Parts: sequence; C-alpha cells; structure tokens
Amino acid sequence: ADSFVIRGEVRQINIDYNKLPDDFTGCVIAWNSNKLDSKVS
Amino acid sequence: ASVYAWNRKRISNCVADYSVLYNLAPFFTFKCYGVSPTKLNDLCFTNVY
Repeated sequence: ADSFVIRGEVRQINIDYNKLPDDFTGCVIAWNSNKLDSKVS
Repeated sequence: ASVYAWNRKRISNCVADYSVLYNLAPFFTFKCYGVSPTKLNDLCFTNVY
C-alpha cells in the first residue's frame, strides 16, 4: 500500500514525474484530500 | 468565442515543446484518444488545429 497525493494527474494515477502506469497489476483506492489534508484551499 | 460561433484556428510551422505546456493552468488535462501525451514531442504533423 503506497501513500501519495497527486494533483486533481487523476486521469493517469505528467505522473514521468515519479512510473506507476495503468497496466501495472493492482487496485486504486482514492479519495479527495480537500476535506482532511487541506485549508481554505 | 461562443459555442455556436467558434473561431477557426490553424497552427503553422512550429517547433513544438509540450513539456512547458502541461503545467500551465489552462492545460492540465489530456483526456482523449488517438494521441499520447508522452509521445507528442517525437511526432510530426501535417497541420494542427
């Protein structure tokens, strides 16, 4: 289980900027960071 | 332009650099088909609209 936050790049995982493509075998569990890891923005 | 009166635009002879474009504020997305975002820097085109 990896732990990263991207911009939105949500169509892909720009991100050659640190190689984890769609045909890599796995599941994507994802949600918005604007409710917990945020501010006004 | 408006949707019904959209302006026609053709791009002429150009040495294109796309790596400076994808991080500009109006050019964040590339949700489409038929071209690749990591391959446009190596392709040649007859014209671009």
